[PDB]
Amino acid sequence: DIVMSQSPSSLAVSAGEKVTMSCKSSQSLLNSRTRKNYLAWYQQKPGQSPKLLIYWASTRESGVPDRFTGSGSGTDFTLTISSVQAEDLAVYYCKQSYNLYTFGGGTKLEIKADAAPTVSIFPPSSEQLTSGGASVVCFLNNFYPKDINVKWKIDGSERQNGVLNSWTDQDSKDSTYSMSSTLTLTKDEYERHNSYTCEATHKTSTSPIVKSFNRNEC
Amino acid sequence: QGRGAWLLMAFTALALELTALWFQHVMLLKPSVLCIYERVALFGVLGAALIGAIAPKTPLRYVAMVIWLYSAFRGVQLTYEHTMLQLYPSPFATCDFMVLPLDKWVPQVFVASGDCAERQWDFLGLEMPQWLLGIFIAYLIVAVLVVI
Amino acid sequence: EVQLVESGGGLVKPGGSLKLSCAASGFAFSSYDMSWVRQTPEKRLEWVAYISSGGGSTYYPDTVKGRFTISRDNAKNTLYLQMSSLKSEDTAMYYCARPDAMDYWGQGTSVTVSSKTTAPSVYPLAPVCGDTTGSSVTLGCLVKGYFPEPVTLTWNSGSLSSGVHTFPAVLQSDLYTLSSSVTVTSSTWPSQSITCNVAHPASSTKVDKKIEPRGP
Ligand SMILES: COC1=C(OC)C(=O)C(CC=C(C)C)=C(C)C1=O
Repeated sequence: DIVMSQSPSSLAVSAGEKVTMSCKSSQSLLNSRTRKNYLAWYQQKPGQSPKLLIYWASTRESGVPDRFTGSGSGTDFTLTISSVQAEDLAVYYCKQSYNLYTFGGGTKLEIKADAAPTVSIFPPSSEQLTSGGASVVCFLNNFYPKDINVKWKIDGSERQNGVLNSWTDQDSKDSTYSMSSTLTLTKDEYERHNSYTCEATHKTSTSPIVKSFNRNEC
Repeated sequence: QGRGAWLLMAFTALALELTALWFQHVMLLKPSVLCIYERVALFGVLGAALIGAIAPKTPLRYVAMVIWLYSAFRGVQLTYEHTMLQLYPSPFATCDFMVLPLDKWVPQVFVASGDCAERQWDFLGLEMPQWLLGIFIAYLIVAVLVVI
Repeated sequence: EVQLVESGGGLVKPGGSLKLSCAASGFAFSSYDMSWVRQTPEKRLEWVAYISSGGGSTYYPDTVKGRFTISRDNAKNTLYLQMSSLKSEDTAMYYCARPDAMDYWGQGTSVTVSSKTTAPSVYPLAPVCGDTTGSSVTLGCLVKGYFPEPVTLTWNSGSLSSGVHTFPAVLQSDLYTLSSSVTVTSSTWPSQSITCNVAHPASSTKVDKKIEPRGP
């Protein structure tokens, strides 16, 4: 078929800049009759259906801000977004519709000042326990940049086997990561100690933000 | 409304379907696409006029109406998508040919070998199917809005 | 104004079968054409089927031609994709799209192809049992030991939507496990109720968990 191939995989930019990623197709996309370049650009927000952005190659679609622009012609298309708002976190896909429908691989436009991670620890839930297991989690909301070494503490003695995380893909309104580590024990091994906590180390200052609780009551 | 107000139009449809045929064989110009399907549309229009004419009379003139209505409206929708399919060609296409004998019971006007050159210098900023679309409105908008 | 909601598909075994319907609503249905796009686990985007306005012609990539069937019924306004001989390649999210250039896209039905469904366990996460009031109280919801992806976690029937994080399920063993934070003013919690709704489609599970404080 035709092969669409975009470069680069990813772009960073500080909120309000010009970005011009590129889409190149294996086959020319021009008709003899009418300069009609039969390529579309679709933007797709994190966990959303793609949205139509530009068709034909140049022409924008109902409620596309002038800032997204489509240049290109033949085998060589380029999408250009001036004044990058925060709600422009997306992968941008090009599609050919000259002979069947093919897509590019995608270009992730992730946004670029730091902020302090906001930890909060959460004990097992009664029922989880009375159903034969015990899991302890703490969320690290609204931090930036990505890098954060979160360390669990059992009163002070620090074990690791069974501590599985996950970073949200960068927020679109506030444009900053999050995270969530889960320490997952057996029902009975949980009351081995009393005090529990977790710490960040995130580089707003490497003064490891701590948030704690202690078993007994809960 | 006699043998004239039909035999004129019955002639007027030869004054196109042969006009078209000129291209096939002189200005070769082979192609068809839906154009053969469209040739048929005017050989429907004939019937109407030629029947509204030959044995006029006052009963059969009611028949001639509907058939002078059908193959014109049919004409349009055939010339329309045919036109559309340029101002808007569809990511798929096909480029096919093929099919009472449509193909058989005539060769020189019922054969369809449009092998797709994505180009036609159909005169005056309008393609044949683009003209023919109009002329077919000029038979539909008669029939109804200038007859019944 | 114009809507599409595809649905009806979770897990299916290799060689399997299963049919999805895009419930179309809010445009001159019988006049447009319809298409069926899936998105792979790599986040890749493959076009899958295309039916013409009047069900006349259909088209398919060679990769599903034969195994897949794009019907429509403008009586009940639905589009259909009928999947057969199911390859574990077919494993993807399934969008239903509209062309004139896909201008109104659905939302997806995830479809996975593999060989063991598992209803998700849903535990509510109440904060420290200490009365220690801060200011912006965050509560959680925890979802554990399920197959397959995805789930659908909603705070208060979609009404709590502003100020919530839902972290990418992970692949310990062959069960996925996923967490959910939601911040909110201390004024708006305990007094006012806040519950976690979880929907496992690939198993039919409408587990509701109301976030309770911590009595003894
Ligand atoms: C394939 O191209 C076409 C022609 O060339 C062979 C025609 O003659 C015609 C018919 C033209 C006249 C003047 C009746 C049409 C509609 C057409 O599409």
